[PDB]
Amino acid sequence: MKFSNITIKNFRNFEKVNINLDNKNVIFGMNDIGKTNFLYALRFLLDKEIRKFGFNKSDYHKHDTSKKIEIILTLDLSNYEKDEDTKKLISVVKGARTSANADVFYIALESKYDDKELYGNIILKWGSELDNLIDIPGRGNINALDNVFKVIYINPLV
Amino acid sequence: MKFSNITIKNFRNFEKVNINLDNKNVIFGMNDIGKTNFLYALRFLLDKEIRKFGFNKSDYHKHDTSKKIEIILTLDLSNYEKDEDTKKLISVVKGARTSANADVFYIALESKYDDKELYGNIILKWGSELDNLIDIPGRGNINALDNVFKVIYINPLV
Amino acid sequence: MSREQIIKDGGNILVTAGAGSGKTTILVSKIEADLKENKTHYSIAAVTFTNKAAKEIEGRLGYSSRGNFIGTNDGFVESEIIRPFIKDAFGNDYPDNFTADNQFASYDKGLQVLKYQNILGTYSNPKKNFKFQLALDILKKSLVARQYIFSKYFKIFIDEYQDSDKDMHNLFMYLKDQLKIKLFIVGDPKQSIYIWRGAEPENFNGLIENSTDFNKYHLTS
Amino acid sequence: MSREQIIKDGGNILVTAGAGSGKTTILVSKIEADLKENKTHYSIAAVTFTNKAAKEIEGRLGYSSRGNFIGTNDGFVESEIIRPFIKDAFGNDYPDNFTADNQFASYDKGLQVLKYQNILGTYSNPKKNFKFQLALDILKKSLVARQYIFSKYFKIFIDEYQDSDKDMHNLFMYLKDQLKIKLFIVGDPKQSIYIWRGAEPENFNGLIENSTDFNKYHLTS
Repeated sequence: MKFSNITIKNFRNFEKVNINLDNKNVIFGMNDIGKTNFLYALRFLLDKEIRKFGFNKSDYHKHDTSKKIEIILTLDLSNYEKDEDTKKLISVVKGARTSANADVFYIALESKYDDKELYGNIILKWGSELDNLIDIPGRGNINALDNVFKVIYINPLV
Repeated sequence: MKFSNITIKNFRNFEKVNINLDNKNVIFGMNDIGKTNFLYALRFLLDKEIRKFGFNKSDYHKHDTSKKIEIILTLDLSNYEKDEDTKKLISVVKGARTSANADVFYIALESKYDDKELYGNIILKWGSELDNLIDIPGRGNINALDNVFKVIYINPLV
Repeated sequence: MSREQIIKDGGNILVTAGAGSGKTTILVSKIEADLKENKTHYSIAAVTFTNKAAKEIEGRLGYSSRGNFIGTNDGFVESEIIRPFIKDAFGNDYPDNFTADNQFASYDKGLQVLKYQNILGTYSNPKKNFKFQLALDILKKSLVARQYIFSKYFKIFIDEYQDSDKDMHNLFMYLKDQLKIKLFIVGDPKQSIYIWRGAEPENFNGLIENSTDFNKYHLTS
Repeated sequence: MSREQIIKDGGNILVTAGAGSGKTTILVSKIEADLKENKTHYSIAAVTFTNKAAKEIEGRLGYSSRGNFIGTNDGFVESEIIRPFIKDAFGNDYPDNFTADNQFASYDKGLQVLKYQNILGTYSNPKKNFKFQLALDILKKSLVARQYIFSKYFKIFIDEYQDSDKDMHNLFMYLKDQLKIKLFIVGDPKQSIYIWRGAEPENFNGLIENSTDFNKYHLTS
């Protein structure tokens, strides 16, 4: 029904940032580098064609690959009765929810670097409780989260 | 220890082909299209950077996406005592083997087209018995089969 | 004939069809018509009594990325209601692991077996069902279970309703009334030879002779 | 001191170290040295008696894509020997599902519980072990189990050997002798206060006073 918050840690020039959200969001400022990295973090979390690749050594903050990248998004499911997107989410999620937490949901991203193979693997989790998340199931190249969200990217150039 | 055979069905210009193999293999002929598609099938089975993408509508035989692509490779594990590559394979596989079939192993690829999403998903299986195969486990973008095989591709151009 | 009046009807339907009528053909036609017509995220569930019919319908329908359930009514509860939401209704101690010898004649012993023994229970008396009463108990104690069931399916196809216990009727009617999910029932009144497994023919006949929100058709082909 | 003679030794080793010696430090140092030295596909297994020590060692070592087992000796068998290869030894009817109240006093009833009840068994007498005898039984009946164990690990680290039953000793010695896998044993002879759980201090003392293929060191720091 509603986007609420997003947290980003140890990703590019973000070290620990917490941003409140809504359905419509406008980002502006003079940095022009964090503004693009914000949308890249969103694409990594929700876009399968970007997440299809991994994380490089330059994707870690300060290029220190001994730290973990966390990106966590929060939703509000309060209008299940009046909304049909809440049903679209709830029909793919079954069991990861509890009744005491029937109005909040979490989608998380985690990455730890492999020094031997020089690769950063991305693993996704959801859950209602932030201290108990489980892997999103999937077969092959497809994910259960890919069945819900369609991310359309618009750019005048490229 | 030894490659034995490979079967390819409904993939590009291959309809039903069965080829016996060894460790060293040389392919020659005048077709020049099947010769490249042979190596592409090998890359799809064993290369994660090629399998990372899916199958298009042009990857199906006769462009008939109502048929299933199967690629199956066979190995011989007879020299476990004298070979160290048999141990490299056996240490990642644990349970998919049975004692009655302790000398033969299978690695398979299957794809069925999705007409609504216009995507061909690839799902891998191994097993000792060809009538009982199970999905290769993995987390995120990584597979248990990626821990064993390293595919080096050489081409004078590109 | 009336086979064209069914595909054009959307809602609660009965089909009182005898042996040799072609129940499978009309069921598959209705399923395909419903799937083609609807453009939403919802799915369908087809529940049968044997794995043979389930596999036949699975083969006839084909392949899709839309999540539809085709199988036996015993697998329906295990896959959708019990295994995912058992711990949300009773507690975290109740396990969701099971691979079903250990039958008893009480309901409490069924929970005891499921918990301590970690295997699905059963009943010695074939006139009572443990699966379909536990499923209804879970549905009435878990809000997320009802939410998932409502958000997931928009129609459920049921065949051979004459060979249904009272618990199956209770669960299906709870889904139809409290959750507002459509039903499609097909059955032969004079094929209750399975009464040795606790079948109650009274339910189908009562539905035929008393239901007011059900559309009724008969097939003589 | 002798702490430098251990890191330079590769093979079977004992470390008779008392309380306050720093067993964890030397264990982690040896593990890191072995991992850094070896460039093959093999791994190591660290078996403890508590989850606290397992987590401490896991945190100290760090992160790697190499598959090393760090945990309790009860989880070792379940993860490596029993769950994967139970059906290859006895049959396809024996289940690999379990979530472990239901303890008994016989081995056959333990198998019956595991099969019919679908839950891991136990013993009422603490002087006998069900897990570590079933594991050894499976190892002697499955060729693929032995093959995997040999192909997987090149060294196993064991701590607190004084609190070990006879079944644990039997399994570890089977691995050491029949499968030719190195062992690293650390234990305090005078810390058998856990004898209420069936601990047998005689095994560690016998190894110290009779072993001929074991290198022995003592730590006084």
